Amino acid sequence: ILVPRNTLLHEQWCDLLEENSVDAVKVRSVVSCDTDFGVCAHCYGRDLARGHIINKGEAIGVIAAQSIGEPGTQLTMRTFHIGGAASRAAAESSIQVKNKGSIKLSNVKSVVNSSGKLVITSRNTELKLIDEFGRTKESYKVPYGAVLAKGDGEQVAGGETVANWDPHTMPVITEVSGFVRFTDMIDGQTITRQTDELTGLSSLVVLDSAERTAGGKDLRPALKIVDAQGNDVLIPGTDMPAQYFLPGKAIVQLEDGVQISSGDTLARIPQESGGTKDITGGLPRVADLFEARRPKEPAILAEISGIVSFGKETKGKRRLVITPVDGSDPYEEMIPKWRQLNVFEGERVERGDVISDGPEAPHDILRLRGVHAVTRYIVNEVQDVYRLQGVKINDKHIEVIVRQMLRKATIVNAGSSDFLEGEQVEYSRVKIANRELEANGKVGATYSRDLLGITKASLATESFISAASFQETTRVLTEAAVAGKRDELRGLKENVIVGRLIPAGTGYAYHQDRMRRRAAG
Amino acid sequence: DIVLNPLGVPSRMNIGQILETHLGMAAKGIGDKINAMLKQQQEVAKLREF
Amino acid sequence: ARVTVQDAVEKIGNRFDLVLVAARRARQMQVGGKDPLVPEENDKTTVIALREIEEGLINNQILDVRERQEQQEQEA
Amino acid sequence: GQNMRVAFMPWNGYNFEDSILVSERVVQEDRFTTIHIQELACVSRDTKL
Amino acid sequence: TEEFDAIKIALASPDMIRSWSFGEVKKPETINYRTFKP
Amino acid sequence: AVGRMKFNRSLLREEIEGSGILSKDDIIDVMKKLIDIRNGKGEVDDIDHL
Amino acid sequence: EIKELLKLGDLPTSGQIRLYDGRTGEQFERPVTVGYMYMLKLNHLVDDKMHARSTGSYSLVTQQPLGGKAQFGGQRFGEMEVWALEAYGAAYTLQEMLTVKSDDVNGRTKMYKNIVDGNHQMEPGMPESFNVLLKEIRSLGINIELEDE
Amino acid sequence: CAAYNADFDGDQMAVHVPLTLEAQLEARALMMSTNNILSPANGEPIIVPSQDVVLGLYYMTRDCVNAKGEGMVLTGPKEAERLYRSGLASLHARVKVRITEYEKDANGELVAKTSLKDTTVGRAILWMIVPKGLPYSIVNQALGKKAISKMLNTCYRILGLKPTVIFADQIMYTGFAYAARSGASVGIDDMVIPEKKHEIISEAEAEVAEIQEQFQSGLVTAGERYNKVIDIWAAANDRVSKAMMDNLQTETVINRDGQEEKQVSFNSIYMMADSGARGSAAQIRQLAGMRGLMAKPDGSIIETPITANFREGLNVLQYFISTHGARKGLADTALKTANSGYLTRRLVDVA
Amino acid sequence: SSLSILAIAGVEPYQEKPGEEYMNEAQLAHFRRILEAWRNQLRDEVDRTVTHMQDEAANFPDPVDRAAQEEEFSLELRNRDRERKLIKKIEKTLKKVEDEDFGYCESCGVEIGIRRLEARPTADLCIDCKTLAEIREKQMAG
Ligand SMILES: Nc1nc2c(ncn2[C@@H]2O[C@H](COP(=O)(O)OP(=O)(O)O)[C@@H](OP(=O)(O)OP(=O)(O)O)[C@H]2O)c(=O)[nH]1
Ligand SMILES: Nc1nc2c(ncn2[C@@H]2O[C@H](COP(=O)(O)OP(=O)(O)O)[C@@H](OP(=O)(O)OP(=O)(O)O)[C@H]2O)c(=O)[nH]1
Ligand SMILES: [Mg+2]
Ligand SMILES: [Zn+2]
Ligand SMILES: [Zn+2]
Repeated sequence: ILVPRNTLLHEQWCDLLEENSVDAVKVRSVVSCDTDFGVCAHCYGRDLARGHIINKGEAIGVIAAQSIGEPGTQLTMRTFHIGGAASRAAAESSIQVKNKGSIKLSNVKSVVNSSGKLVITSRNTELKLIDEFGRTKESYKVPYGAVLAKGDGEQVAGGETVANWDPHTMPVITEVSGFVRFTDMIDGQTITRQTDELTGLSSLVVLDSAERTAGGKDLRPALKIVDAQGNDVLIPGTDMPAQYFLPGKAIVQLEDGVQISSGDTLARIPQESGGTKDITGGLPRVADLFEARRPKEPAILAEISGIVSFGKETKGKRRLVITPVDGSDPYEEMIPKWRQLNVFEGERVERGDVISDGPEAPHDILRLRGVHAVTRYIVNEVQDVYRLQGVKINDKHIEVIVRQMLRKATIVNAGSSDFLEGEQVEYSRVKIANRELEANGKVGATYSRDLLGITKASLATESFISAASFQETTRVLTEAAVAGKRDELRGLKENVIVGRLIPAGTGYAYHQDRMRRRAAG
Repeated sequence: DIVLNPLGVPSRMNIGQILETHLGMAAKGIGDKINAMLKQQQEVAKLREF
Repeated sequence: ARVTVQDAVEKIGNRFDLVLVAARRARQMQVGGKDPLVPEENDKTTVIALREIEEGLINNQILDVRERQEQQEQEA
Repeated sequence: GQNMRVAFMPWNGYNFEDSILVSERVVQEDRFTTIHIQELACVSRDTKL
Repeated sequence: TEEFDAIKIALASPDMIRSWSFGEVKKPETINYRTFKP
Repeated sequence: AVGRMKFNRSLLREEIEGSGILSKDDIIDVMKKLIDIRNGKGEVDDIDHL
Repeated sequence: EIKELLKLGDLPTSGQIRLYDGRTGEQFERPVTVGYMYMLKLNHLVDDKMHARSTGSYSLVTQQPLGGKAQFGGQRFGEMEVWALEAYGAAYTLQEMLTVKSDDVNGRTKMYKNIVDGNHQMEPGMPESFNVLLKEIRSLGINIELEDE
Repeated sequence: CAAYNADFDGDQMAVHVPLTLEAQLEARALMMSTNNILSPANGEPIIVPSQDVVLGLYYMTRDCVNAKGEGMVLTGPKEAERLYRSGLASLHARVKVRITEYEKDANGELVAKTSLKDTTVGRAILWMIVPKGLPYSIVNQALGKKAISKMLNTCYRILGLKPTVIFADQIMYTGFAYAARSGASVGIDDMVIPEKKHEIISEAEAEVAEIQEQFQSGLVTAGERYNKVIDIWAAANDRVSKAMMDNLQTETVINRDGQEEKQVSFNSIYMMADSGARGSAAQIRQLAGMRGLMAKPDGSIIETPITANFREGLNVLQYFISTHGARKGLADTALKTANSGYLTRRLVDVA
Repeated sequence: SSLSILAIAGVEPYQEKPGEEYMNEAQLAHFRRILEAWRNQLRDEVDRTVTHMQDEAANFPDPVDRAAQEEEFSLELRNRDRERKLIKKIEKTLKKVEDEDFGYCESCGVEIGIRRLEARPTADLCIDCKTLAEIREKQMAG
């Protein structure tokens, strides 16, 4: 141990942390802070006009808002789309190690081929580089199907090509050996014979329902991997008999009758995937990012885990059915045609893996991946805009904002609420603590977080005098008058309006005193 | 008479004031030369010629 | 100490109830119930109270303890 | 206006920003002294008192 | 000066409206135009 | 007279001065020119011109 | 042409001359540009812009101090300034600024007397604008009462 | 002023008086100028020198190939200053000086290390100010805007606030003093038109002629002609800009005892640029280079460029186009600020 | 002259041999080299721009020079946007070259001249169809 549990990290601790080669540090963030009705000193930290740990009472909300608002005039008043993305990967095929380090694979399950290469069949694979003293110098993302040259552990010299693959090509990879057997692979019914001479080339197109004749609508053509004896050979270590549902345009090079070695590419399928990350920036993009506007055609994710499969063919949205191996099967989601799919039918996806390419809506990130993922995404995404113009802001402010956006949840279980009401997470958390400390569950109640754009979040204020101060006065006044709502003021702007002591800073003690004098003798 | 900050020229791309200063200095130089030739009261001819 | 209040915050780490302590002391000085504990430099009672806080001679504990002491003395 | 002898140079940060330094010689001669003629009105009405 | 908190909002009942008011304003006249007394 | 001058100029008529009120031939020619520009035998005008 | 005309005057053709620092007498390095430029005195005269107000006339309905120059004036802390003060822990300055300094009648008079007497205390009261607000909302069919517990 | 974003061109400020005793304390403790030097956004200092100071320090610390008192050995910084003020040595001239720096090596103890460094006269005179805890290395360099800000930062990190405030004030005073003693100004001949401007312009025009010839041959419709011409003009503009800057920066070919050498020039405008006081390469370009291509209202880029510079004189058309661009920017600025305010307000309302 | 698009790369104009077939390995390689050089140059220019933009941006206290410093940025970003739009066209042309379907008009099967491809390597149509389409476009637009 070089750093005891929660210690404020001042410059000298950081220097010590640098002399070693620590890579990743868990830091308490304001978003995950547990205290209701404010935050805790520790989760926030020091950074201010002074040097010290935050002192109890300072109004961090308006500090963060002020810091995020003062800049925003260096930024151009448009939405310049330079879209260059200068530093690419030099090419699209081969990887280029920058510094001599150990090669280390993250999140993959490779399949050694016949020459003995670890052909990767995982979509979420990363290939990092460990330096002399245990640190990640280089990091690269290798897509599905890339043959490797050097595997895991062996040291790669400076500028050695460690991976290679055809960009515009998603390979279908066999895991086990034996003869390829054709299933529903009829000539004319499901495929179109375009054949070459001796060397065995083809341009077979697996036609969808529209281009298939009237009989081949439901016929799922497949490539069965059987052995010499007949029984379906199982993928190594798993019981699934590999039934590769050849998607549209599966150019089957290795025809029926050629003993495939374990790891040979089954059929070339052309995919002209866009290889550039157009940079976006300027002010309005920030406003839109902070307003959590559902983006344009959003990319899609998986909801539950389990082997995916297709469903009712070509009605105007092709079906995707995720069936959980253990849990209940029945989650079918319709999907538009223009979406390109990353996974084959007979594949085992995990919940929240990428299924389509494009931009993810923060709402999906929150729902599937959870809080820390959405907060990291927002923070990084805005911070990229702000650094693009060279305006430095510390992340903590953006983080407090993100916390304000997640203020609300929606209850799906029951026990004391209305079973569907959008309710503040604080009331739910206190009632859950109460119930669980008491003997009775009631039930319950399970909730899910929701993300609101800063405007709506503002509109969801409790005290009505603030909302009347900045919202359509008539509406809030009318609703609060009918509801008989009772304002304890509890806030800053309320007290301003009444001309008494704001509960922040020098006056917190006063209000703290009053709190003890209330509900007392 | 007046002491003006130079750092205002290059970033404010108004360079005309500098040429204005030069040409005005030259004009006052002429004016001085005439004042000098008059204070000595040389002659009509010489002032006229200049 | 009318330049940097850093030593008072080193004495009292809240940096806010500091101003309340200094206000209590300086108002105890204005309405002449007490006298300055530091030789005045023609200063007003604000920076006098800051100077008293920063040297550790006065804080919240000395104000409350000495206040109840003088109160119980004045009871007679 | 009027034409003055200017020198472009920093003089102990008294012209730090776009501010301008000026010599007593110009004020001595009264060459930037303006005359302003202001109007004042006193009106005597008849109240009911 | 009272020490208060919790500001309450509700529809005013007609008997409350009578309660606050001290008198009924029956005629639209404002002032005497001769002597500007109300 | 200016309005009429501009109106007749837009529809390519030699006649400069008209009767103030809209003759119905005017409206018909207007719709003809509108469907012409909709077909593409003309340019759209900008209200920026001086 | 400027070079030519400057030569006709017998002046340095580069238009810079060395200057001596009038305080110390030392020469300046790197000769400096001198010459005549035509300057103007604009209508923004400090004589008019300077303005201060301690106490003066107040407004009829909302008992705020009048804004302007003919009447003494009295600048105005807006929401942005409020936010600035809130950013600090500065609660008492905000409190006075909001009530005793503008809208609280009793508070402002009591503070005048306290200042004259050489005592520095305060008595905030209710801002008059808020009282007006109560009366204005109550003018509708909306009951807004200050509760107690 | 940097904190206020204030400029002295008739901008006004308001002054309020805190009345109560508690208000006085809150103002003096939390709100006092000296207590808030660090920006609330990031930890770095706000009060860094702005423009004139930085110019003065740049001039004072900068080194020169040859001057008065080359290679003299001085017993300390005070003697360096005595040498400069007597006129027996130029304010910047390479010299060997004995200096005693202090180090926070122990548990907060100062340990004096005292040895001979190779520095400028100016750098020693500046070293006089620096408080004890700082390593000499800090001032030994060019000392521009970046370096000066880093200097202040380290002073803050090692000693604390009190000394950093005093050091900032000292830096201001010294910078102003030596900026005034330098006497830097801006003459018409200080902005040198690169010798090779018209050469590159003639090349670009020959290329446009070739592209016109290859149009008449019928390999490109008008659109390709427009795009291609615009691209060649952009490339020519960047090349001329870079050539002018090359001419400008290192042109002082000053001679040592015998053979000659070349160095970072003392061209007043160039120092004003490089110190980070005002101006960037682009503005120097537009004064001494060709002010590139310009855009009409609609966003479309006019094919023919200006090729003129403000040192030279523009003509009617070129000025007109510049009006297009200028007024477009000027009209956009107002709206932009008025909407950034709104964004900030709806961002403060939530938190 | 070192200012065209063949200049960016160190290549000099090709020269079809007497009995040279149209699309051979060498021509396709040539065009790939040309496009790759052009692209890499454009992206390095974008990197320059971004470094400049990141260094300069500051808060000016005068509203009539903030506009001055934000009226050159608008033009710069305009040029950068245009070149970004051309990077997608170059990418697509690189896809046609890799697919070995490069050099012919998309409307009519006629092959596009070699000299025109050395002129504007991203050409998609022949001069005739290009002109007709440009007229139809300009007419349907205005
Ligand atoms: N910015 C700056 N400040 C300087 C400089 N030189 C001295 N000071 C500070 O100004 C104050 C000097 O005030 P005094 O000497 O007591 O005389 P005074 O009656 O006018 O206040 C001191 O701070 P103090 O209020 O007395 O602090 P403390 O020592 O009482 O805690 C001193 O530290 C300087 O060069 N620059
Ligand atoms: N630097 C550069 N950019 C090119 C070049 N060629 C095309 N572009 C940009 O890419 C855009 C795509 O042009 P296209 O739609 O393919 O039309 P095109 O066939 O005539 O090239 C162009 O639209 P555009 O309408 O012409 O842009 P704009 O006029 O709206 O600014 C232009 O902005 C080029 O050779 N060099
Ligand atoms: Mg101004
Ligand atoms: Zn916490
Ligand atoms: Zn064609």
